[PDB]
Amino acid sequence: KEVEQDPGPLSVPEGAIVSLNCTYSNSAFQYFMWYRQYSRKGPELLMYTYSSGNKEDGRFTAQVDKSSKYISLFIRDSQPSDSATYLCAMSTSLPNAGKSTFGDGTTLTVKPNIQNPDPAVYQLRDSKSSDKSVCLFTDFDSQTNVSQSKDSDVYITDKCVLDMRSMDFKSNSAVAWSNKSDFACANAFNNSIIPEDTFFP
Amino acid sequence: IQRTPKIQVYSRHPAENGKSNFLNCYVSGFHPSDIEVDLLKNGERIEKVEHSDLSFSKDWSFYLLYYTEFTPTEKDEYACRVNHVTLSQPKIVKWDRD
Amino acid sequence: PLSFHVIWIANLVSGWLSDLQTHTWDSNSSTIVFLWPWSRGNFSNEEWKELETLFRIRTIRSFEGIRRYAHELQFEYPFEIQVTGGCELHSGKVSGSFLQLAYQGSDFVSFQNNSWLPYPVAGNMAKHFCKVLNQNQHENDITHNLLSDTCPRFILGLLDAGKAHLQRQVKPEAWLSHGPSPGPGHLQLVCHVSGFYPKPVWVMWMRGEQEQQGTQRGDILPSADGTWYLRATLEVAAGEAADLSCRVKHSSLEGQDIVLYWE
Amino acid sequence: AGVTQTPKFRVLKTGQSMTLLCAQDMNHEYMYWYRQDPGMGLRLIHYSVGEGTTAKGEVPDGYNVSRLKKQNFLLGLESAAPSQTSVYFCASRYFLPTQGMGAFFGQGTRLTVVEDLNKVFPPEVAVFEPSEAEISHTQKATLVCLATGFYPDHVELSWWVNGKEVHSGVCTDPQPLKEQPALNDSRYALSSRLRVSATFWQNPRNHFRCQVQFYGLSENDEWTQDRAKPVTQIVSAEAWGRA
Ligand SMILES: CCCCCCCC/C=C\CCCCCCCC(=O)OC[C@@H](O)COP(=O)(O)OCC[N+](C)(C)C
Ligand SMILES: *[C@@H]1O[C@H](CO)[C@@H](O)[C@H](O)[C@H]1NC(C)=O
Ligand SMILES: *[C@@H]1O[C@H](CO)[C@@H](O)[C@H](O)[C@H]1NC(C)=O
Repeated sequence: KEVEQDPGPLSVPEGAIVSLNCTYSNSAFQYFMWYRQYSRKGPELLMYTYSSGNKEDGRFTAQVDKSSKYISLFIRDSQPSDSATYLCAMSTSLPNAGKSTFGDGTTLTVKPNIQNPDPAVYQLRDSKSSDKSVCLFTDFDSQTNVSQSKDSDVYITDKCVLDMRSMDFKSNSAVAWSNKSDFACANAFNNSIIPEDTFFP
Repeated sequence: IQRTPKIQVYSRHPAENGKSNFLNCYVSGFHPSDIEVDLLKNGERIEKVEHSDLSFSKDWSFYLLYYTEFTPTEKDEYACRVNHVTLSQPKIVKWDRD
Repeated sequence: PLSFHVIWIANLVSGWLSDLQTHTWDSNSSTIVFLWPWSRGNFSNEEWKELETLFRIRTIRSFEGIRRYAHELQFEYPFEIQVTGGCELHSGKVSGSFLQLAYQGSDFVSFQNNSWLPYPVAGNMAKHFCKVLNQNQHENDITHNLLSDTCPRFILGLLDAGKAHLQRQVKPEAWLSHGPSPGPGHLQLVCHVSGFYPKPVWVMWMRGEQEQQGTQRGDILPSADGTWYLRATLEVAAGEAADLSCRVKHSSLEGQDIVLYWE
Repeated sequence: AGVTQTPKFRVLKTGQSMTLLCAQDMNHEYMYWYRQDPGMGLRLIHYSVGEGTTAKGEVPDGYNVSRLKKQNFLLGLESAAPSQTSVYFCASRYFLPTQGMGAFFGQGTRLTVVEDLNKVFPPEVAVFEPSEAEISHTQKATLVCLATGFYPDHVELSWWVNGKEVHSGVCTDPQPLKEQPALNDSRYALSSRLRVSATFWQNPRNHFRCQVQFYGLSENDEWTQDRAKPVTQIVSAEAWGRA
């Protein structure tokens, strides 16, 4: 109740302005911090402001409004690189024991803009001994959502973005496999809502 | 710059011979801070004179309160001796018996 | 007028609740000394440690800045810097804060909201001093936080903690007297009002209920125990005093005014 | 050089004790130990305002601390419990900063407390050669890597092309999969993709490696089992390009 942050998650499209916010109830708050935490890394301090006001740093703007007890981090032209967890932290006036309260964090995902989708499912053979096989669903746009397996014998991963930096080419991808024999690519993602134009070689 | 001290002497209670009073000397409005104040009993300094911590007013001039406990007598007179930079010579202001 | 303030002299640092000294600094250990048990206010032992440390860090960095810019600005040894800073509470209004610096015996620069502005009197030398003090705005934010947030939270807890001493009522003792003569044929009548607390008092010379407008208040004068002493005077001609009287009003009296006759 | 935490992963048996060491060379007075559980934010276990003193935070029960020098701040667990499974962050800052508030954070220690160390397994890793259909259709080639059968979730997966690590064109799952979603002690699976141009893959000079760094049992842990001790170790799988 002292610091409330919207849990999300947030999935927004690339290029959109994103607003991350916290409200607080303690009017003694005076120091306002924003941290960014990439997956399995430590929080890095992103913006700090003392009391009321706006501070601008590139694509970021930090705002605190004390009479509304409401603070915000705005991200202009969100990039896929902005996908992270954002934590707000706040401290009371001196003396504050050096402590600050953290909100439970907002998870932000920025979906890449896929310029030329070509959804397809490919089969991949182990470089080692066969009998084991992997199914790859790749090259779909960001609106497509991949659903879980609904079958204990098949495993299916979430959508994942890879960035081929030297070509400014990005792509989505998901993986499925099974030790089961009747397992086929055509039926691998049946429980997900796939594009009609999906290629099955 | 220099400012001369205003020197005021008084008693916590009205003067009476069979009573242990308190003798005050309020020195104020002076600059710089260094100053010597003594409370005199029959023209000779008193050893047990307490005094307040140094402080100043909004015009940045300093002030001090020198005080001491004392039983006065009929044939007794007490004064205040202040020496400051702004004085050509030490200044004595005595206590008004009535 | 409910104020708390701190004064630096450059070495003595102390804390005052108006005329009442409440805190003193010990350089031998770099700690805050409490003159009254309730000087701790509503702050904790932890919090006072933090504040102890806060002042030490800041007091040093500051008076080291002067030494850093000693030659660049003005006069060298010996020098006298006086600083006073604090807050005052107002019923209904927003609290006041102040932080003021004097160069020798005159106003130099002061802190207004979140930055340092020179006094015109101090001329161009103070200007340069403010470009120095304002370069790091984060330092200024801290100053601001102490003045306009820390200080008022404190002075509340402090007043609350020492109610039994500050809300105390001590009745005055009053007597009449002559003063030194104003001049030939005339008397100075003196009304002594002694030993009272708290400070606000009304004293007036009165022929019947007609207030004498020539009533002169002197200084309010202190004694060691925190009580006050005041002389109210009136210059009258030799035969024109027989029907005059001094009236004293005070909160301790609770209605019952002291009336002394010259008779 | 920043804030450093040691260790970075640890597996404990219930009842065992461990000490986490935080170190900073920035001359900071304040130091902190936080824990982060999903789905929450940071919560403070203990902290210290300076050399020689320590203080409790929100959730200090079951932990202790030591502020040995300015530089070091020790978090100790004297008897590990399943509820202490978490990620632990250490942070520091000056007592009174000149460049604004905010704290510097360490990189995290993942600690998993388990009832039985027999439950720990290293991953098996396999590289999958890109589909010939993909190659002729998109003129790109995706390699997939599977890490399967490991417990706990203490892995760092990385791709190595021609003996150098690479980051461009790589995508690794943020979270692993339970191979047996019904078990609390389920072993995990993890996948990663590496996409390169079809030109690059059809070359037989280029060598592709999928590496999984696994963190398990310390060398000090007792092991009375047929299979090899599931220690901290690297598991790889490779492939050469083929035309
Ligand atoms: C005897 C102490 C009494 C204890 C009571 C305190 C508790 C109540 C709270 C606050 C009291 C009010 C006073 C606060 C104001 C004190 C201001 C204060 O201490 O801060 C002033 C600062 O701006 C100092 O800045 P510097 O670090 O010097 O800047 C560097 C520039 N250089 C050239 C000087 C090197
Ligand atoms: C001081 O009193 C305030 C309100 O008067 C209160 O919020 C606070 O709990 C007290 N401080 C303590 C207990 O440290
Ligand atoms: C005064 O300073 C505070 C703190 O720096 C700031 O938030 C506020 O906007 C300022 N107000 C005015 C009227 O200058």
